[PDB]
Amino acid sequence: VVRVADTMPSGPSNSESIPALTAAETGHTSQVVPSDTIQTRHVRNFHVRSESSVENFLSRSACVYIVEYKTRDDTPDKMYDSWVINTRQVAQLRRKLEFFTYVRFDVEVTFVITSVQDDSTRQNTDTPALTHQIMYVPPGGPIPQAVDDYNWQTSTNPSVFWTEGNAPPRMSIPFMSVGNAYSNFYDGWSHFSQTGVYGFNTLNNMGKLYFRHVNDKTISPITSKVRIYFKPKHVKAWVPRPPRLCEYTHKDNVDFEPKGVTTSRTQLTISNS
Amino acid sequence: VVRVADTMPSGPSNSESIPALTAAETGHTSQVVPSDTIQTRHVRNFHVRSESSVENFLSRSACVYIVEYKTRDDTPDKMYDSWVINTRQVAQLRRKLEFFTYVRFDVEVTFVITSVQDDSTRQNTDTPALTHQIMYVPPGGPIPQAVDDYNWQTSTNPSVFWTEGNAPPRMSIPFMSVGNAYSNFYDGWSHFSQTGVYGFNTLNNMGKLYFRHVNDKTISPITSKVRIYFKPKHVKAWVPRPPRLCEYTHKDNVDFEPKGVTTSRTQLTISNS
Amino acid sequence: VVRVADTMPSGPSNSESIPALTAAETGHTSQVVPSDTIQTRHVRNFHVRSESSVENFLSRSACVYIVEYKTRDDTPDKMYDSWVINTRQVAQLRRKLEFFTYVRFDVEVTFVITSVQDDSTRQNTDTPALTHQIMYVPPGGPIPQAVDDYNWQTSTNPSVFWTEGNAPPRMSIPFMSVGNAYSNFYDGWSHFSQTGVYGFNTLNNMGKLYFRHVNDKTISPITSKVRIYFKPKHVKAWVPRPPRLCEYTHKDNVDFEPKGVTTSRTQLTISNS
Amino acid sequence: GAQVSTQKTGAHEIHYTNINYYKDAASNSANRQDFTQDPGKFTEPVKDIMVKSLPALN
Amino acid sequence: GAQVSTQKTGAHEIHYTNINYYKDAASNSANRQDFTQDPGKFTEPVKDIMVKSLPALN
Amino acid sequence: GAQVSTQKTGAHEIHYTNINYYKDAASNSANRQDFTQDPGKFTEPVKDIMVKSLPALN
Amino acid sequence: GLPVMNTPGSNQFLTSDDYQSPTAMPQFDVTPEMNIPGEVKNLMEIAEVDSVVPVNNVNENVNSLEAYRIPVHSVTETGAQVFGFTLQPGADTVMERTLLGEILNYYANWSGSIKLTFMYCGSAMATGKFLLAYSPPGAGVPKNRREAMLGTHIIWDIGLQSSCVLCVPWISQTHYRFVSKDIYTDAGFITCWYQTSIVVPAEVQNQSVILCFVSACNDFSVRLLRDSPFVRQTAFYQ
Amino acid sequence: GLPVMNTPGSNQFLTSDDYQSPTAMPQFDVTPEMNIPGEVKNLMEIAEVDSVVPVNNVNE
Amino acid sequence: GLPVMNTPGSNQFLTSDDYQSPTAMPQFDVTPEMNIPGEVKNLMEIAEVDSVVPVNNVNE
Amino acid sequence: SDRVRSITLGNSTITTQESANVVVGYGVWPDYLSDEEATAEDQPTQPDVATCRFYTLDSVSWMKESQGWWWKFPDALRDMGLFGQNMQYHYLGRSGYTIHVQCNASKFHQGCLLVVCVPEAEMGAANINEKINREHLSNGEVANTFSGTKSSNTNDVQQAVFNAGMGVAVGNLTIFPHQWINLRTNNCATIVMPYINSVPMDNMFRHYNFTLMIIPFAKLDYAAGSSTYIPITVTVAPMCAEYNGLRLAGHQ
Repeated sequence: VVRVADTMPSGPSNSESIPALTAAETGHTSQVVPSDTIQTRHVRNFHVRSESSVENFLSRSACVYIVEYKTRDDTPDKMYDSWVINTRQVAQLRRKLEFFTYVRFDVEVTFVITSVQDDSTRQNTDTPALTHQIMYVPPGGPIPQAVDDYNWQTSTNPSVFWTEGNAPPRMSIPFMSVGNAYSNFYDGWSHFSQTGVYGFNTLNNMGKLYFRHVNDKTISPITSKVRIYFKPKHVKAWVPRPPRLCEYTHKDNVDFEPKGVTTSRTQLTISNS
Repeated sequence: VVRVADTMPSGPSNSESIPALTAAETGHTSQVVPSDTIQTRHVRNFHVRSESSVENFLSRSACVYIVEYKTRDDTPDKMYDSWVINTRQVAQLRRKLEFFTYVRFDVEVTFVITSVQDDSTRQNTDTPALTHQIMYVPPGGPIPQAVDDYNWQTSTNPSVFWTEGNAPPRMSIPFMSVGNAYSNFYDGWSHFSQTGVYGFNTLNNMGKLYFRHVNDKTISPITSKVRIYFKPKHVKAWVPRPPRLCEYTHKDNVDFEPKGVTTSRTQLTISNS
Repeated sequence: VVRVADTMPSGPSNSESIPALTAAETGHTSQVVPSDTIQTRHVRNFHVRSESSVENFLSRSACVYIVEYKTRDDTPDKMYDSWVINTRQVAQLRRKLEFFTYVRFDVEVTFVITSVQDDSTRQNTDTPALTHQIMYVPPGGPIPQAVDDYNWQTSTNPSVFWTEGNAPPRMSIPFMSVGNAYSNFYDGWSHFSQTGVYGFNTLNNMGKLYFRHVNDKTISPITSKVRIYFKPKHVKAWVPRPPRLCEYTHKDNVDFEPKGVTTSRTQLTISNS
Repeated sequence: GAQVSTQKTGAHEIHYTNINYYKDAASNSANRQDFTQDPGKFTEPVKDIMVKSLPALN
Repeated sequence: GAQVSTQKTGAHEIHYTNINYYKDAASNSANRQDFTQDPGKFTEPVKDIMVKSLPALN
Repeated sequence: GAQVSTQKTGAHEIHYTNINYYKDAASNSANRQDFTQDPGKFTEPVKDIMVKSLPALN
Repeated sequence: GLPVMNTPGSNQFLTSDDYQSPTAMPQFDVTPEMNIPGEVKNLMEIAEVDSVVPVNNVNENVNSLEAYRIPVHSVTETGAQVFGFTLQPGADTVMERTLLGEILNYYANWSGSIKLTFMYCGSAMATGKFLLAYSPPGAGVPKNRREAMLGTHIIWDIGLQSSCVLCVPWISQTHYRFVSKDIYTDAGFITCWYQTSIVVPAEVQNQSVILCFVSACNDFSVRLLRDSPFVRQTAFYQ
Repeated sequence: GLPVMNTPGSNQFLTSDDYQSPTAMPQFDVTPEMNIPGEVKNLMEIAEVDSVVPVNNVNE
Repeated sequence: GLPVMNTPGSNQFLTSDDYQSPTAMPQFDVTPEMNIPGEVKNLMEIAEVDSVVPVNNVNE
Repeated sequence: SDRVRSITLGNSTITTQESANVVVGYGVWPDYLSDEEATAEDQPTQPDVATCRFYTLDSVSWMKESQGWWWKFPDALRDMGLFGQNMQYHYLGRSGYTIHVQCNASKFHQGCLLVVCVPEAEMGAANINEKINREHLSNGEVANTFSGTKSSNTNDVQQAVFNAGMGVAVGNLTIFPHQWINLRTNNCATIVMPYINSVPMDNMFRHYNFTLMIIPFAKLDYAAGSSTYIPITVTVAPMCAEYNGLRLAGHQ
């Protein structure tokens, strides 16, 4: 229970104390309460800065990447589908996380899967319930190479089985950074000769996901689309920064084109027009 | 535990005290107990005014608007369907809320969805379970423009996913008025020159809902119909008013045609006929 | 709550105490802390050896054997399918258990069943939900001989009924070894004349599983595939051994082909190349 | 964190269980046991209150 | 092993139930009741702090 | 019949609930909080133990 | 078993959940926590920091640093309008891209007082006084200086103290406002005015530059989350 | 798990429910409450107020 | 009954579970435990034992 | 009064008579690594006299039309004395800083600078998918320079004053430790910046910790008889320096 500050009463004054005059040339942000400019009354203000906390601002489920993969095709790479784990491919969740320089959050993942029946000659089938497998793979793990390859066995790796017709799956992920905070910004190279790649990409190292259909070769292909919703919680954030003005270009850098700082007025002085 | 008042005993009286004579010319409503007209006995009455409280009278689920939208058509506006949030389109819930001038209630919304298969050449399909998305949008939010437009992502907005074959969804909504009470009546304009619109409509500002099918382009269109049931609770109401006599005309005003005050008798004095 | 050891401070020394010189010719493993070679500072190290315990290392669900059996065929042995219970047919779970010589663990079994519709002329059926029966059989029990044989009745034996569309089944199994520990290694014969079989196989004696479809002769065959996931817990292990270098050959022995001890360097001394 | 109160039953012929689950007040159940009333501001809206025995603006 | 704390309700007009189930801390719910703040290291980032009455680097 | 113990959380920055349901011990959950160790029978497997300061079989 | 029955609300995913979900990798040895300086626990600590408003956004000065300069110079008589702008932190074309404008573009219903701060970046020998008014609505925009001084104003002088503070108080019907452009809640009309001209001695340039800063007072608040109207993407960022 | 079995009555919507449903926007900073004169807590306070009866309702 | 509603996460199998499952053969008379010498309770007791490195791995 | 400020660090002393204040970062004064955050185990070298001292970088001029400057600051002191040597021979380095920027002008001059110390200022390239060379993000003590227009050079940093290189709104760039050198009152600007990083001890060649940005808002306007060349001089000094992991020389 923490309220905002109230308003103290004031009166007619003639003093050498000057709240209006300050030195903005020192970087000190002035602290003038409205009780020092005009004659403000007593206000018992009960506003609570509740829904502006760093926990409340970022703990909303946001999409990161759509994954599309069918259950039977002609090529083995259009069946299952993988994804390298990153939060920097959709500008909303990325732009909300790029207020800060370093953050420390646990991730709570929720998958939402929809199945679209493709068009063919024999669409009138009696199709049983589909099944989905989502195998997390740590950095350096084995590479699945087919829908029937024996690397999908999960002797150790985290996996989840879902059947269409239930609530969507949900699992939590603890803090997995090897440093102390997920670096949304890293100004440096990879090689110690100041060469290689420039990122922002040297410190991703999150691993990758994999998707496949557990069911066998069906007699009708079904386009599956799964949506990943990250939901951070227990959030601590440090050393903030202003948000991004220009639009994004890619995921592995910060590059852009220059944008005008705002939209023009075509006048400079307001009037009744 | 609050009972109604009992009956006190009375007897033969000859007094200057006159309960029968009162001054209705002052606006004072007279307070004559039946123990002051005739000789009433002792009655231990155990009636409790239970199911007439303002909480009990309005906390019933009532429909507000039917929403109809198909899963595949030729035009993109007949797929998903939106609705601007208002309680003044069905005369039952509106007429029950228009006893009062100002009310303060939390809303508990329940959606009821039915799917009707349309007529076509190829109705013999093997259709999986449908999925529905209901994205709340605050006033000024982004405008969804297709069933595949990327504004349906819900990076912040409230949403709900339902699969046909379960209990209907239910969510609560807290008190969202910017004033202190939902104004069922506002006698005023919008512009400060006493112009613009006259309402009753200047103070709606509730936001709007959106509906779509999460599933892709099916090979058979299915007409979906969702019913919204508001259910208020924790209700406090002030400064009442008599109910509405004439029938309603629109949603954005109070306009009507004159109705006779009741139905005639064709006599004035009762008899054995 | 058990931490790792910290670092004690050290300084410039000139002593007859020699941590660097030890006698490795006695089998004693030397115990030199880094505070005895160079001048190490004070380090308050908060590492906890948590996820390296013998409980945490082996209590992961791992596949052992895939079982494939159809619901109608021409031969009675391609319908139901049995399996003799052993953990030594997949090299991952086997190689993780072959750190040790003797272990004592309870088994927690989870079956994952998928149904693939076969190809025929009349695949457009209206198929109800499949049902599966998994009858454990102790060593010496009755032999099921058909899908309609009356040995599937389970007057005493453990069984489980599953219907497709739910969470996968799970049951626990207590410690069933007749000795005191599951012998992953037994150097000996079966006959007391040092003849017979050599194993590793004389002490398996675990019983066998059976699978069948409870449903009758369907009008379309459906290929069923069930995966068995052992998950040990409450684990105590004794007298360890180094892991296996060469690849495996069979399940009933330890036989192999010689493998090179590592991959060559083609140099012996490192440099800037 | 339990709350016990009486059920609604008639005269001349209970103690249910209520646990508050969700982290808000808009999730709390409908308070359908408020029987309080006061018809003192819809009847008698007056200064110089009547007695019912005096002739009431004589 | 129960914990009772107040719900979030407005001024001038509770005690829910929380039981910690899973064996980790990454399963604990989001701590959405931290209202604490201190704008002392984004405003006043200074040595020789101002008074607001003195002429402030005179 | 409840048991309360601490969750696993890191240093410098709980009390979950466990109720034993089924009538056996093979249904009890995995005891994944045993951090105890003793490298005294894989290192130092010896009689006449070393000192690390003496020349160690001089 | 146990007699339980579901409610309407079972088997749905909601964005604002607070329900305990199981971990995927148990007993995870979390790396320790480090005392990093400059910790944010509330975005309102960020919103109350001074930041420069692009006031001069007139017909391609936004593609440059020119947009932050408010020009001011010696006039012939007195009493002209240097700049002036509506008070809509989130729906303006002036304070739209400032830090207060960005944070309020992530919100919908706000309240509280707003500080402006005016650094004077002219020469060290020129003086001049400037009327910094605030006109609450109901009337229009004050067209001359006589109509401007009938609101909340301040008369600011240029001396050693180069920066002023116009602390706009809170005069409102409702408790909270709206971020979006609407008619029911309008705020006020800042309009700056020459109290005197700029007297400058010889061998000094005539024209100078005033800057503007913006922040929030002790009782500033925001209420509803939403998406900001600045995110305009088409496809994914492969 | 926990041994539970449903009853006849599960998965239905009823008009007169009194069951606790989750909020859609948590931690919502509710606007304060104001003492408005003329509060109704029972419709029986409204029903006991004098009001005029249209007695002479004879043929238009 | 009892008012309960599922969460996203119901009806899934995960590799790292710690949930109590019923036994298949109850009241099982477990064979006694024996004090075997050389007990491992942590693999870090095994990892801190000296072992020989194949250093000279040059071309067969 | 408090306009006269002195700073003594080792064997180099800055005395200014028209200072403004000292902005101490985000409130936290520089400090050595306390052993609750200790990661590595060998003893570090803390010189404290031959390292914690003021090093002067190159001086740049400010005409009427100059647009800006930026310096990377674990890299611009690559070859400044024993801070440079103890940068080279080690592997991990931790140090605070103390920025001081000299720039003087008479009373008949006007203009205003902006001295912001941005951590982790990762800059975008001029072209969209081009690799930046190392000799354009930094040049050591040789200052880089913003371009006010839309810069479109090859292998070059995106030079635009209305984006500050990172694509942020440059008016909103005052959340960091900032001071305003308005030329009517102030002689210099002082920023004591502590070491903000996600790792306790980091390398000092692979990582660019932060970027000091001087961006003029009010241009250097003056009469037709005053002195044209008005330089800008920057001199910083590390604080609480320590070095971990001595190894052979070089960086590759």
